[PDB]
Amino acid sequence: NLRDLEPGIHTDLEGRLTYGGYLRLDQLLSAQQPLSEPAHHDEMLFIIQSQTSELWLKLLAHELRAAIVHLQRDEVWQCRKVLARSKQVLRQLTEQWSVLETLTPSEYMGFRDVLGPSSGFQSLQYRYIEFLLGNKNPQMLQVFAYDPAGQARLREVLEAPSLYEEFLRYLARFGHAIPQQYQARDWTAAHVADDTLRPVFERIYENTDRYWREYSLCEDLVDVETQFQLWRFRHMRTVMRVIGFKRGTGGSSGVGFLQQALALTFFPELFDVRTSVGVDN
Amino acid sequence: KNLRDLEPGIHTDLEGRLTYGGYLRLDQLLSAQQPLSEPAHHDEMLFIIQSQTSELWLKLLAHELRAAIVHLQRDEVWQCRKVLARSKQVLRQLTEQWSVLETLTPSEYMGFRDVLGPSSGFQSLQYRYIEFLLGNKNPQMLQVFAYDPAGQARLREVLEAPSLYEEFLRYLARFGHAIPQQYQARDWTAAHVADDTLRPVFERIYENTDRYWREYSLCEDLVDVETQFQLWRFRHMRTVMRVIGFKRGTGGSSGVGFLQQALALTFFPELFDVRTSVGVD
Amino acid sequence: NLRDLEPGIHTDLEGRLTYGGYLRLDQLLSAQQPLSEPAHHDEMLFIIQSQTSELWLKLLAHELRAAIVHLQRDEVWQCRKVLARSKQVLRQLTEQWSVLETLTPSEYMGFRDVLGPSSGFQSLQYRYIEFLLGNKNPQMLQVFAYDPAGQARLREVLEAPSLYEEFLRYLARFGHAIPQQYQARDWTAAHVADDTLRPVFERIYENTDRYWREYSLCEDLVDVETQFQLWRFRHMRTVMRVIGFKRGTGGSSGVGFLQQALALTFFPELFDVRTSVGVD
Amino acid sequence: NLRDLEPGIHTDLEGRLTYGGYLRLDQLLSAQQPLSEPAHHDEMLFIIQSQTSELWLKLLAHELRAAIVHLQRDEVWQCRKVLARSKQVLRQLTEQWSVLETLTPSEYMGFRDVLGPSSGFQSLQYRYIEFLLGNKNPQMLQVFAYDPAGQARLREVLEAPSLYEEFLRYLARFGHAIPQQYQARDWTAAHVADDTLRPVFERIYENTDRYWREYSLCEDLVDVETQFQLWRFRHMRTVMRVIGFKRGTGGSSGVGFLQQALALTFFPELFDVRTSVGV
Ligand code: HEM
Ligand code: HEM
Ligand code: HEM
Ligand code: HEM
Ligand SMILES: N[C@@H](Cc1c[nH]c2ccccc12)C(=O)O
Ligand SMILES: N[C@@H](Cc1c[nH]c2ccccc12)C(=O)O
Ligand SMILES: N[C@@H](Cc1c[nH]c2ccccc12)C(=O)O
Ligand SMILES: N[C@@H](Cc1c[nH]c2ccccc12)C(=O)O
Ligand SMILES: Nc1ccccc1C(=O)C[C@H](N)C(=O)O
Ligand SMILES: Nc1ccccc1C(=O)C[C@H](N)C(=O)O
Ligand SMILES: Nc1ccccc1C(=O)C[C@H](N)C(=O)O
Ligand SMILES: Nc1ccccc1C(=O)C[C@H](N)C(=O)O
Ligand SMILES: [C-]#N
Ligand SMILES: [C-]#N
Ligand SMILES: [C-]#N
Repeated sequence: NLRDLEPGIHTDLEGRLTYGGYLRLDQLLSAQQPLSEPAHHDEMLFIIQSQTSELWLKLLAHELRAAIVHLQRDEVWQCRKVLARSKQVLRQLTEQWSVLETLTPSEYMGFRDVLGPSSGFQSLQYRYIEFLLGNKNPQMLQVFAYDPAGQARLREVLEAPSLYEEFLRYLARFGHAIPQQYQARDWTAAHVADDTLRPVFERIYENTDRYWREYSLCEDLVDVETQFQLWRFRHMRTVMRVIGFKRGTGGSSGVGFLQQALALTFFPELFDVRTSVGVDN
Repeated sequence: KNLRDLEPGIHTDLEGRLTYGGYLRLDQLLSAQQPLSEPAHHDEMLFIIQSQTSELWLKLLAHELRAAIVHLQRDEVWQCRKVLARSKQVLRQLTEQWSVLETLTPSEYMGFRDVLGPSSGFQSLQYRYIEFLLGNKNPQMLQVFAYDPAGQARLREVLEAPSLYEEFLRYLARFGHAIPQQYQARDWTAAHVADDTLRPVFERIYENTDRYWREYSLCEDLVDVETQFQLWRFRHMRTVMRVIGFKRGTGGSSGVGFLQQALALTFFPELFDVRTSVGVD
Repeated sequence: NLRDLEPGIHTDLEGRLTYGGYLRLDQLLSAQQPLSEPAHHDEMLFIIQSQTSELWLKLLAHELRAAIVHLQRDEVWQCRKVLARSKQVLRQLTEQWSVLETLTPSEYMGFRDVLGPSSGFQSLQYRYIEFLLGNKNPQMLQVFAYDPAGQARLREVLEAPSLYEEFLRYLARFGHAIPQQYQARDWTAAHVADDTLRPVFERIYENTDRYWREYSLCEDLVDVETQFQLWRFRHMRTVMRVIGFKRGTGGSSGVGFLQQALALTFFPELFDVRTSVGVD
Repeated sequence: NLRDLEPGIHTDLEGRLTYGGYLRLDQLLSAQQPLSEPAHHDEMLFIIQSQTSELWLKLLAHELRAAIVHLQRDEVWQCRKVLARSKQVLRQLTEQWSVLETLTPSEYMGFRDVLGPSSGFQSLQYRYIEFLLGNKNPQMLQVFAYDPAGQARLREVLEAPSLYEEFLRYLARFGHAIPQQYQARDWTAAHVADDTLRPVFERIYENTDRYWREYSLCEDLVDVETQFQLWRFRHMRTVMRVIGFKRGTGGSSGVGFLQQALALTFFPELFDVRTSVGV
C-alpha cells in the first residue's frame, strides 16, 4: 500500500533551482489575507476563487496579445493555436463557478462587510481583456483614476485596434471588401456594427473551400465571444444565488448592471450574418 | 451605443479605501510569475500559471479537508458532507484544468524545459500534505523536505495524526459499528493496512441504507473523493505522456512509470473491497 | 499491441440476452432518419444532439417523480440523493451544447428547410419537466392537440403540485409557517412569488444547525434552478450562433422569445430571501 | 411568472412535421424496456446511460469515416474540423460517467442479475470505433456470430486501413519517408510501433513552420487517443466503485481485463517521438 522512492530522485536542491523558487510559492501562498475576526471558514474559498481567476486572466491577456501579433503577420495557423488555448483558459474561468456556488447566503453574510467597497468591477486585468476584445468604455478610465499607473495600461489598450479590428485588417490584406476606416480611425471609440461587412462575411461562409482560413477564424471568434458570455452568465447566476438583488459592494444595482453587459456583443457582424447566410457552395 | 453607461453610485474615490486589488493582494500575486527563459519563451507563462493555479486550489483543498476532519471528530455529519461537497468541486477544477496544458506541444516545451533544472511538482509540500491527510503516508517523502525544516515539521504533524479515513473509522466506532479497538489509538505514521474485519461493517451499512443513511452517504462521499483524486493523477500522467513521453523526469524519477505506481494505490481500500461481497439493500 | 481474449469470456451468445438485445439497439439505432436529399453530413449530428437530450430528459423526469414521492414521505436523505443524480443529468444536458456549437450557419442552411415547422418548442418531455418544476402554462396544451395521449400526460403534470409546492407541503408538516393554501389549490396555475414565505426562509437560513434538512433542500433547489437556467442560456447562445435573430421554425421571434424564459423563476422565494438573510 | 405564446407560433400541428415526428421519439422513447420485476428505480438510469453512449458512438463513427475520406483527398482543414467535432463527442462520452457514479453497489445488486451475460464487451459500435482508430483484434469477430450483418460490418473495418494508416499514407503523398509497406499490408494485423517513423515525426515537430499541417494533425490524433484513454479510465473507475473486483457479466476478470486496454496505443510513434524531439 506504499510506493517506494525510486533511486535517482534528487533531494538536495539547496544550490539549484527549486519548485518553490521557480513558482515563487512563498510570495504566492502568503497573498491570502482574510480579514474576518474571528476567522470565517468560507473567506479562504472567497479569496482563492478570485485569485485563481486573476491568474487565468493574466494568462488570457498574454495569449490574446500573441494572437494579435500573429494576425498582424498573417500567421493564421499560429493565431488559431493561440485562440485554441485562449478558449481553454476561458473554459476554466467559466467551469470554476461550480466551486463558489457551494457558498450560501448564510455563509457570505458572515464576512461580506469586511470587503468594504471592493468589487471585481475594479479588476484591471478583466477591464484590459474587455477593452482588447473591443468593449471600449472610456468611462472606465475614471474608475481607475485613483490608480494612475493602471489607468495608463488601460489607456494603451483603449488606443490600439481591438482583436476584432486586427481581424478586419487581416481580411483587408487578403482582398475582402473591408471599408478604408479599418486602416486608421479613432480606436478609443468602441466599434459600431457596420452593415457593409454583411456581404464580406456572407462570401466567406458561402465559399468555405476558398476562404477556409477566414471561415475558421470567424468561428474561433464566435467561440471566444460565446465562452466569454457564458462566464458573464455564470458570474451573474452566482450573484443571484449569493446576494440576490441586493446592491453591489462596488456601488452598482448588482444583477441588473451585470445583465447590461450580457446584452453587449464584441463581434456584432459575425452574429448579424447568421440572418442572411445561405448554404456553402 | 452597445456600450454600458456607468450607473450613478459606483465607487471611484478609492485612494484611501480597501479595493479588489488591495483585498486580494494582486500586486504580490501578479508579480509572482518570473519566467527564466532568455530570450522569453511564449509558452513559459502558461507553464507557471498552470502550476500556480493548482497550488492555490491545493491550499483551499487542505483548508477544507481540515474542516471536514473537525466536523467528523464532532459527529457533525451534515457539515462534514457539505465541506466534502466543496472538496470534490476543488478536485474537479484541479482535474479539468489539464485541458489547458494539453495545448503545450513537445516542440514548445523543449524550448524551455532545461530552465527548470531539477525542479518538479514531486517537491510540492501542499500536494504531499494532501496525500498524507487522505492516508498515503510514506515517511520516505520526509527526506524530500529535509532542507525545509518548517515544511518538514508540517508534514510530520499530519503524519502523526489519524488520516481523514481513520477519522471516519473512529466516527463509525462512536456509533456502535464493529470497529477494532486499534483505531482508538495506534502508530498513525504507519500507513493504514487493508483490514478484512471491516468487510462485515461496510456490508451492514450498504445493505441497511435506511438505518445507516449517514454512514452510507459518507462512504459514497469518500469513494467520490478517491475517484476524483485518481482522475487528477491519470490526467497529469496522460499530460506527461504527451509532453515528455517516456523521458526521465526533472525530479530524477523514471517519469510515467513512477506516476503509474501511485495510480495503483488506494486511499480507502475497504470501501472498494466491499463491492465484491455487497448484496441488495 | 493486442489484448488476448481471456478463456471465461462468453463468445457464443446465440439465444442469450446480449448488450444489443437488452438495450433494444436495433430499435434505438434505426430511429435516425435524415430527410435531406442527397444526405447532408451534418444532419446526423443534428438528430443525435436532440435524441441524446431527449433520453436525458426521460431520465430527469423519472428521477424528479421519485424525488417528489420521497418529499411526500418526508424521506429527506433519499430526496437529496435523487436530486444529486438530477443535477448530474442537467449537467450533461448543459455540457453537450459544446458538440452542436461545431455546426456552422452555412452547414445548417444545407438542411434547415427539411425541418418544416418542427421545433424543440414541441418537446413534450421538456414541457413536462418545466411543468413539474413549476412553470405551468395552460397555453401549451393546444400545441399537443395533434397527440392526444401525449397531451393528457402533460395535463396530468399540469394538475398536480410541482416539486416546489411538494417542498412547501413538506415544510408545513414540520411546523414551518406555510400558508394553508399550499395544502390544496388549483395546481394548473403557475406559482406566484408569496411575500409571506420570506420569514420561513429567513428562519431556515439564519438557524442552519436547527434546520439543516430544510437548508440542504433549499440549496438543492437553487442548484436545480441554476443549472436549468444555464441550459436555457447555452441553448439561446447556440441559437444566436446558428440562426442569429431569424424567426424560428416553430413560428416564434427566436432569441427574444427564448430570452423571456430566462426571466422566469421556479423557486422565487429562495432567490428573494437573499435580500434579507442576516448571518446564521 | 408565465410567458405568453406569441401569435405567430404554430399551435395546429395535425398533419405537419413535428419535433417528435422528425426525431422518431415514439421509436426512441419506447426503447427502454427494463426487465426487473418488480421495477427497480435505478434500472432506468442504467439503460439510458448506455443508450446515450450508443447514440454518441453512432455520431462518432459517422464523423471519423468522414475524417478518413477528407484525409484520403488531402483535405486537411476539413479533416481537422471533423476531428474537432469527434473530440467534443468523445468529451461527452467521458463526462457522462459522473451520472452513473451516483449508482451505488447496493442499488446495482437489486437488478444486475436481470442482465445475464450482457456486457458492453458486446458493443458493436464501440468495437467498430476501436478497429477504425487502429486497435484491430480478429478474436472479436466470434463475439458477433449471433449477428451476421453486424459481424460483417466489423470484418469490413478490420480489413480497411485505420485512421492512423490513412494519416501515414497522407504523409507519404507529401514526400515524407514513410516505408513502402504502408501502401499495401494485411490491414487485419494491429499496427506495431515502427522505429523507422521516428525521423519522420522528429522532422515534423522540429520544423513546425514548414510542416504546420502535419504537426496540427499529429496533435489532433494525440488529442483523440488521450480522450479515448480517459473514457477507458473513467469506465474502469466506475466498474471499481460499482462491482469492485467481481467477474464481469461478459465472463472477463473485470477491472484487470479493462486495465489491459489502457496499455494499448492507437498512434504509438506519435508518443515515442516525445523522447527524441528537440527545440
Ligand atoms: C459571492 C460572489 C460574488 C458576488 C456576490 C459578486 C457580485 C458582483 C456585483 C454585485 C458586481 C457589480 C459591481 C458591484 O456593484 O460590485 C460584480 C461585478 C464583477 N464581478 Fe463579481 N461577484 C461575485 C464573485 C466574483 C468573482 C469570484 C469574480 C472573479 C474575478 C468576480 C468578478 C467580477 C467582475 C470582473 C465584475 C465586473 C463585471 C462588469 O463590469 O461587467 N465576481 N460582481
Ligand atoms: C509539462 C507538464 C508536466 C510534466 C512533463 C510533468 C512531469 C512529471 C514527472 C516526470 C513527475 C515525476 C517526478 C519527476 O521525476 O519530476 C511529476 C510528478 C508530479 N507532478 Fe508533474 N508534470 C507536468 C505538469 C504538472 C503540473 C502542472 C503540476 C501541478 C502542480 C504537477 C504536479 C506534479 C506532482 C504533485 C507530482 C508528484 C506526483 C507523485 O508524487 O505521485 N505536474 N510530474
Ligand atoms: C441548431 C440548433 C438550434 C436552433 C437553431 C434552435 C432554435 C430554437 C428556436 C428558434 C426556438 C424557439 C421556438 C421556435 O420558434 O422554433 C427554440 C426553442 C427550443 N429549442 Fe431549440 N434550437 C436549436 C437546438 C436545440 C436542441 C439541440 C434542443 C434539444 C432538446 C432544443 C430544444 C429547444 C426547446 C426545448 C425549446 C423550447 C424552449 C422554450 O419554450 O422556452 N433546441 N429553439
Ligand atoms: C454499472 C456500471 C458498469 C459496470 C459494472 C461495467 C462493467 C464492465 C465489465 C466487468 C467489463 C468487462 C467485460 C465483462 O466481463 O462484462 C466492461 C466492459 C465494457 N463496458 Fe462496462 N460497465 C459498466 C458500465 C458501462 C457503460 C455505461 C458502458 C457504456 C457504453 C460500458 C461499456 C463497456 C465497454 C465498451 C466495454 C468493453 C471494453 C473493452 O473491451 O476494453 N460499460 N464493463
Ligand atoms: N470552432 C470549432 C469548430 C471548428 C474547428 N475547425 C473549424 C474550421 C472552420 C470552422 C469551424 C471549425 C472548433 O474550433 O472546435
Ligand atoms: N455520492 C453522490 C451521490 C449521493 C448523493 N447523496 C447520497 C446519499 C447516499 C449515497 C450516495 C449519495 C453525491 O455525493 O452526489
Ligand atoms: N448545494 C451544494 C453544496 C451543499 C452540499 N451540502 C449542503 C448542505 C447544506 C447546504 C448546501 C450544501 C451541493 O449540493 O453540493
Ligand atoms: N491540439 C490542440 C492545440 C492546437 C490547436 N491548433 C494547433 C495547431 C498545431 C498544433 C496544435 C494545435 C487543439 O486542437 O486545440
Ligand atoms: N469577488 C470579490 C473579490 C474581491 C472583493 C470582493 C468581491 C465580491 O464578490 C464583492 C461583490 N461585488 C458583492 O457585492 O458582494
Ligand atoms: N510542473 C512544474 C512546475 C515547476 C517546475 C517543474 C515542473 C515540471 O513539470 C517539470 C517536470 N517534472 C518534467 O519532468 O519536465
Ligand atoms: N433542434 C431541433 C430538433 C428537431 C427539429 C428542429 C430543431 C431545431 O433546432 C429547429 C429550430 N427551431 C430552428 O428554428 O431552426
Ligand atoms: N453497461 C451495460 C449495458 C448493458 C448490459 C450490461 C451492462 C453492464 O454494465 C454489465 C457489466 N459488464 C457487469 O459486469 O455488471
Ligand atoms: C464581484 N465583485
Ligand atoms: C429547437 N428547435
Ligand atoms: C459493460 N457492461
